[PDB]
Amino acid sequence: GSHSLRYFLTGMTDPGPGMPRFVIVGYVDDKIFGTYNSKSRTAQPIVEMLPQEDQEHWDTQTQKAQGGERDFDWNLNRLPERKGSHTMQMMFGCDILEDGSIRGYDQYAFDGRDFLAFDMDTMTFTAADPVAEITKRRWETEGTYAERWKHELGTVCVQNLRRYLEHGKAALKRRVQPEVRVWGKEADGILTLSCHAHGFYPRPITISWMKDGMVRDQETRWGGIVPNSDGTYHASAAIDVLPEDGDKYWCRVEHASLPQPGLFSW
Amino acid sequence: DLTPKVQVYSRFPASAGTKNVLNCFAAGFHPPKISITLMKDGVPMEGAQYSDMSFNDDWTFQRLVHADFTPSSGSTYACKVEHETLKEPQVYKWDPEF
Amino acid sequence: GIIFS
Ligand SMILES: *C(=O)CCCCCCCCCCCCC
Ligand SMILES: [Cl-]
Ligand SMILES: [Cl-]
Ligand SMILES: [Cl-]
Ligand code: NA
Ligand code: NA
Repeated sequence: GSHSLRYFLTGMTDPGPGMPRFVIVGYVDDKIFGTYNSKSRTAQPIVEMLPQEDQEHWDTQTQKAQGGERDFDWNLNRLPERKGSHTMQMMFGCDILEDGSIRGYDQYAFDGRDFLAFDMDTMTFTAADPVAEITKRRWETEGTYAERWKHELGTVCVQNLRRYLEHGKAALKRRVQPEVRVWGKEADGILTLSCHAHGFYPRPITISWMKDGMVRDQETRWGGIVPNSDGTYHASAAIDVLPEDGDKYWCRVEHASLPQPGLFSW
Repeated sequence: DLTPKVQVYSRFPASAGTKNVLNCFAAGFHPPKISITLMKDGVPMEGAQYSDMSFNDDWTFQRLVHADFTPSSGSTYACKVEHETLKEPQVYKWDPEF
Repeated sequence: GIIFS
């Protein structure tokens, strides 16, 4: 029922060979819809999601992102005395809930630690420590950031979320069934059973092991839900059992693309 | 630990001689500079691509590297990760689906 | 976001 728009912005003094020092990745729900980086200097849609974008919209995104790049440059070249490389990060966006109400998000991190956040509902800032507190008091007193980001989060982000939901609706709604593989390896006297779910979309999934129809959570390991390059996902679960009992174990997979949960054996 | 947590997996369930994509996903690390190399029998794989830097809600960084490959029953496939938190390169072997 | 100085 609810939908989400999120931007992930990274500035780096040491991104590594051939890598851009500033990057933006935009997400609509569980899907990358566009990106920007300091080498191309262009904000560009993911065409498999947004196949018919107009240049006017992305001209605007490019100019806003280039402004973000300069701000991250400005900050990274101005860190207080508070060796090594440094990073700036920002995550912002909005939720539209099922009844149309809105939630905004806006948080910064320095060297990977919480730094400053902005809450649009109360128009207040939160500083994560006394150094951030200097920035918060300046931003509050200056009196302009709060109004700008109320607008950005509660109006611009919402408008763009609805646009990407409509323009990208074919990609967002197409369910992709997981291809499931179970296999076992006999290490010493232990038989390790693996259950991998390949290539599913949307992202949410569950994988559980069962023996004699009873779930077996105590000794299960899960690898997590991780991305494929094509916008589908991968997930895994493993369990260790005696080689004699390898036939009694079932991996149960639940996914929106599966009318009923699927059961798989070795 | 801000060291990378790494998983190696193929796009499709693996079968010898059928074209596929090998993935190496590193997550949970800081700083963002990282080297991730897909390898066949110890030799870097041709045509690898790298995701744009993004991060988790807890601020830790992550990156996917992938390359088309046709898995051979006779070869070993792995992902070599170098990161400032690791004294030496860490090599993560692909467990083939078969 | 102009945070520092
Ligand atoms: C100061 O806090 C910098 C704020 C930068 C805000 C705008 C970021 C870019 C929005 C468009 C991204 C397009 C590519 C995904
Ligand atoms: Cl650059
Ligand atoms: Cl099936
Ligand atoms: Cl089966
Ligand atoms: Na410093
Ligand atoms: Na099934």
